[PDB]
Amino acid sequence: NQICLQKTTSTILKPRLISYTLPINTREGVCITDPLLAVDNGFFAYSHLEKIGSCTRGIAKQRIIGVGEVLDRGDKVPSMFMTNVWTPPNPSTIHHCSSTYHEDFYYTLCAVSHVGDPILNSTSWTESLSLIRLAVRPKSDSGDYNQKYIAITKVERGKYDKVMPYGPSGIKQGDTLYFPAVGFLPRTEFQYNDSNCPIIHCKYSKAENCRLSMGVNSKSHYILRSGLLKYNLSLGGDIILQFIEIADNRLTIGSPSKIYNSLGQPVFYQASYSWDTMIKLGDVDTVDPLRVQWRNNSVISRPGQSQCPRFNVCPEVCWEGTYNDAFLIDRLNWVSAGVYLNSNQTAENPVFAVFKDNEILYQVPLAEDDTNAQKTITDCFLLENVIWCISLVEIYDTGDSVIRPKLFAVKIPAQCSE
Amino acid sequence: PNQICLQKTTSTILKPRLISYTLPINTREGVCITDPLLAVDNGFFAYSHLEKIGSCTRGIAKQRIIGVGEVLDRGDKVPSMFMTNVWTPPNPSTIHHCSSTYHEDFYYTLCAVSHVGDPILNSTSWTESLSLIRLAVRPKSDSGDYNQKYIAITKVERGKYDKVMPYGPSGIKQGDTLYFPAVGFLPRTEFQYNDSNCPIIHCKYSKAENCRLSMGVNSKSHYILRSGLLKYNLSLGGDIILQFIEIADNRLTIGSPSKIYNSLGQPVFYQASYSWDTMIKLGDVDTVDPLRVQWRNNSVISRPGQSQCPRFNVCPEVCWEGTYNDAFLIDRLNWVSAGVYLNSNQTAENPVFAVFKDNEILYQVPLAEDDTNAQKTITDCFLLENVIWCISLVEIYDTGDSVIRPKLFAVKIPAQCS
Ligand SMILES: *[C@@H]1O[C@H](CO)[C@@H](O[C@@H]2O[C@H](CO)[C@@H](O[C@@H]3O[C@H](CO[C@H]4O[C@H](CO)[C@@H](O)[C@H](O)[C@@H]4O)[C@@H](O)[C@H](O[C@H]4O[C@H](CO)[C@@H](O)[C@H](O)[C@@H]4O)[C@@H]3O)[C@H](O)[C@H]2NC(C)=O)[C@H](O)[C@H]1NC(C)=O
Ligand SMILES: *[C@@H]1O[C@H](CO)[C@@H](O)[C@H](O)[C@H]1NC(C)=O
Ligand SMILES: *[C@@H]1O[C@H](CO)[C@@H](O)[C@H](O)[C@H]1NC(C)=O
Ligand SMILES: *[C@@H]1O[C@H](CO)[C@@H](O)[C@H](O)[C@H]1NC(C)=O
Repeated sequence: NQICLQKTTSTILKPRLISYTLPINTREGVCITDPLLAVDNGFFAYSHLEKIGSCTRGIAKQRIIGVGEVLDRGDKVPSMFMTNVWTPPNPSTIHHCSSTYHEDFYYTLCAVSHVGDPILNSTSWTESLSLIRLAVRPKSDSGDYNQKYIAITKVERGKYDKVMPYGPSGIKQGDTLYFPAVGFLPRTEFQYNDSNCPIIHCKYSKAENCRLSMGVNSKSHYILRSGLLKYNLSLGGDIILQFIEIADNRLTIGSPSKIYNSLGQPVFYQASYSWDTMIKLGDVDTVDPLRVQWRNNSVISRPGQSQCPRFNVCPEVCWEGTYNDAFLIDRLNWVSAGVYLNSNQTAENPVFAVFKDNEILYQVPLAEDDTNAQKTITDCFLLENVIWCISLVEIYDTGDSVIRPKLFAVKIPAQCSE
Repeated sequence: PNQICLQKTTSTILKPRLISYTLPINTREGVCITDPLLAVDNGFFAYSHLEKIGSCTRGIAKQRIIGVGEVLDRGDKVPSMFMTNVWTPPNPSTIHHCSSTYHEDFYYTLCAVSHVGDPILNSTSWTESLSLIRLAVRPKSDSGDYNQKYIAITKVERGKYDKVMPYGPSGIKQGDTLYFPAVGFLPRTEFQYNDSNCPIIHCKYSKAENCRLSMGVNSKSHYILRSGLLKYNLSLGGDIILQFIEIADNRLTIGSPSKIYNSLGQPVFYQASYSWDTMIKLGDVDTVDPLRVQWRNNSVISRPGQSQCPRFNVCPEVCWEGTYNDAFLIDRLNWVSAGVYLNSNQTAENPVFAVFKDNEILYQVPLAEDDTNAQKTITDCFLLENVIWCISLVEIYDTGDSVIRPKLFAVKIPAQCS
C-alpha cells in the first residue's frame, strides 16, 4: 500500500459525508457539543452533549456515549452503525470523556463534577471518575456484558493532587489500557528552571513566561501536566488507575491529547493550548515513562486570540487554542492526515490536509472560508488496501435547529494523477 | 449457664455507657456522618459511614470509609473498640447500601455502586453494579491482597428478579458460605399475590388490594421489593457468583433493611417495618434457603411512622414509612431480645434501649432525651467473659454540632433483678 507522496495543488482529495446512525429524536433548538470519536479495528465510539439553546450557554439535556461498527457495503465508502448507547442520568456532571478499545468492549473514562468544568474550577472540584464498559457487538439478556459500570478501587496520582481524563481516545498494550489524562500539581510544588525557557531568540519574552504559562492563569493555584491514566485489566477485581506524566521535552500546559497506534508503534498528539502553537505530534518513545518524539513540524498550527496567535513560537503567558489532531499514515515519510483551521485568530475554515514536517502535500477545504469550526478528531484506517480517514468536525452557529458535528470520510489517494 | 433478669422492673437496672471507639482522625468542620453500619462478630467489628460536607441529606459526599477492628476489654471492665484496617473508596458518592459479614480472618462487605443515587428511590434508573471488599481484621506487614482486596462479583444469579442489591447492615456465615441481607426488584406485572390473603378481618377502612400495593415504594411503583439473602459460597471461590434467596410469604412486607445473625447456636432474622406491619419482625430462621422466618407474636415494640401507618398500626394500608431499629436475641428459652427503639407515634425521637419479651417490656432505659432526633439503630450483643454485653449504634441528627456523628453505646444486661 502506497499513497500520493508528491505536492499537488489539484483536488485529488474528495471528502464525503459519512453515513452514521444515532438514536432518533424530534427535539429542536438544540446544539450537539463536547464531541468524541474513536475508531479502532473496524469499530467506533461516539459521545456528545445535547444542549437546549446555544452551544455555549444552552442547558444540558442529554449525554450519550455510544459504540458501533465501521463497515464497507460495496459502495466502497465507509459507513457507521451504532450498536450500543448509554445515557448517564445527570448530563451536567459528566465531563472530559475518553474512550479506549479492548477485546470486545470500549472503555470510556469520564469525569464527574458538581462545580462545573473541572479545569476552570480546579480548586473547587473534588476528584471523581467513572468508567463505562460498552460492548461493540451486543447480545441478549447477558447481564453486565452489554453495559457494565466499573468502580475505581484506587487512584494512584503520585505527587499530583487530582487527575482527570483529558482527551478523546487512548491505546491498549496487551491487557493494559492507557487513557489521555492531565494532572493537577500545585504551583508551589512545581520544579522548573527558568533557564530552560527558550527565550534565546525572543525579545519581549521573559524567562518566567514558560513556567507561568503552565497554568490556566499566571497566579493559578495549580499547574496542568498532560499524561496517561493506566488501567491494568489483568489485575483482578482491583480497578486501579495510575497516572503517568509526560516529560519535559517540549513541555506545555496540560491540554487535551490523544494517544493512538499506527503502523505498529504508538503515536501521541497534544493540543497546542499555549505559546508553542505549532503542532505537537510524534512517536511515543516510551509509554511508561511517557516520552514523545515530537516532530520538527513547521507548517501546521492552530488558531489563537491576541497574545498567542497562530504561528507564534515565542514564550508568552496565554491559554488559547483548539484541539485539531492528526493521524500518521506513513512512518518512513512521516506523512500525517488531519483537519486544521485556516485562520490566524478565529476558529474558522476547516481544511483536511495530508501534510509533512515541512510540507503540506495536498489539502482540501471541508467547508467555506468563513465557516465556524472548532474541535476536530481524525482517525484513519486501512479498508482493503486504501487508507480511509474519518474526521469529526465541530461546526457552530450554522443557524439551524439541530446544529450537529459534521462527520467526514476522506480516502487518501494512491496516485497523484486526476 | 449465663443468666439474665427475667422480671419487669421500673427501676434503672440498665445503665448505658458511651463506648470508646477509634476512627481515623480529621479536623474538618460542617460535616455529617451518615449511612452508618455496625457489625460485631467473634470479638471483631466492622464500621462504615459516609462523610457529608454540609447537610445530612443534601450535602456533598466527602469521605466513605470502611473499617474493621477488635472488640476487647482493656481492664476498664467495659467493651472497647479499636480499628485495625480501613479503606476509603475514591468516589464516595457511588457507594450505597453496604453490608458486612465475617468469616475466618476477614470481614467481607458487599456494597452497591450507583450513579443515580439511592437505588431504592431511583429503582428504574439504577444499573445493577456491586462491590465486595475483603478486609483483614488483623492486618500484616506489606501483605497486599491479604489486607485489602476487591472480589469482582463477576456473576449474579438473580433468578426471576431483575435487580438485586445488598440491603441490610450485617449477615452470617454457615461453614464457608456467606449470606448477606438483600432485596429483590420484581416488576409488578410478574408479582404473584392473592389479595384474599391481605388480613382485613378487623380493619373496616382497609381494602384487600392495600397489601399488594404496599409492597412497593408507591402503589404504581414499577418494582415491588422483596427482602432476602444474597449468597456467596467461598469453597468454590474462583469466579465468584452471587445468588439471591427470597423470603417466604409468611407475614410478607415490603423489602426493608434486614439483618441475619447467629445467637445461641441458631440463626435469627430481623426485617424493618417499612409498611403497615408496624410491629417488630423478629424470629428464628427455620431454613436459610429457602428463607423461612418464624416471626414472633411481639405486641410491645413498634417503630415511628407518619399519618398513614403510625406506630402500633396493624391494619393494611398503602404506606412506605418506618425506621430501622433492630434487636438481638439474648435468651431463647424465654425469647428475650435487646435493642433500641424510638418512643414516638409519628416522629424519629426518644431512643430507648429495651430488653423485652414477646408481650412484655421487662426493663428499658432512655438513651438521649425525649426530643433528640434519632433514626437508625444497629444493636449487636455478645458475651465478654460471662457477662452479656450489647453495643448499639444510634443515628443522632439535628443539633448543629460542627461534627454530627452517630452515638455508640455499651450496655450490660442485668443478670439479677435489682
Ligand atoms: C527535531 O529537530 C532536532 C534538531 O533541531 C533533531 O535532532 C537533531 O538531529 C541532528 C542530526 O539530524 C543532530 O545534529 C548532530 O549534532 C552533533 C553534535 O552537535 C549538536 O550537539 C547538541 C546535541 O549533542 C545539539 O543540541 C547541538 O545543537 C548540535 O547540533 C554533531 O556532531 C552531528 O554531526 C555529525 O553528523 C553531521 C551530519 O552528517 C556531520 O556533518 C558531522 O561531521 C558529524 O558526523 C550532527 O550535526 C542534533 O544534535 C539533534 N538535536 C538534538 C537536540 O538531539 C530531531 O531529530 C528532530 N526530530 C524529528 C522527529 O524530526
Ligand atoms: C498487569 O497485572 C498483571 C497481574 O499482576 C501483570 O502480570 C502485568 O504485568 C501487569 N501489567 C502492567 C503493570 O502493565
Ligand atoms: C498570521 O500571523 C503571521 C505572523 O507571523 C503572519 O505572517 C501571517 O501572514 C498571518 N496569517 C494571516 C492569514 O493573516
Ligand atoms: C401512640 O399510639 C397508641 C396507639 O395508637 C396510643 O394508644 C398512644 O396514646 C399513642 N401515643 C401518643 C402520645 O399519642
